[PDB]
Amino acid sequence: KLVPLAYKQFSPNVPEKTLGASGRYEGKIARSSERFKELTPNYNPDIIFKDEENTGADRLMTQRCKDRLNSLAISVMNQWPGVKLRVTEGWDEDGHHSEESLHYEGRAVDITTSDRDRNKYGLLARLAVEAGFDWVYYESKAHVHCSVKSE
Ligand SMILES: [Zn+2]
Repeated sequence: KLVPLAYKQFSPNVPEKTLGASGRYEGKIARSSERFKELTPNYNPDIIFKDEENTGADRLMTQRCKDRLNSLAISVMNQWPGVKLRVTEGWDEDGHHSEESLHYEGRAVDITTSDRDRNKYGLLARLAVEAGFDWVYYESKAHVHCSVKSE
């Protein structure tokens, strides 16, 4: 039933920031922006946040992103007992991506399984699609990129 995504594959099969997918970039959200109130914390106890920058900024995302992320968290545990959803990257303030990255406004996450078993990433990407993320992309061997439309 669930066919894993192939490496470098994305779904839907169109560029990310286009209509049928995640839609267009709506501008960066810096801490000091009024847009900041669009972000909302995700405190899901069953999602691992890498939190590499130590700020917990990884947890701040749109309500839409949060909701897709949470459901994925539940199907991940369903697909593999012992394994959870993991986020390596979410809201980015340091421009570590392209121009107009959805990461810049809390509409994108980079995910893995909690066990970091790259063997799982293809199937994970698929679950993310099932979870209703609006664009899912097996970006690299080490993580999967998921994004959503704006509200
Ligand atoms: Zn990403």
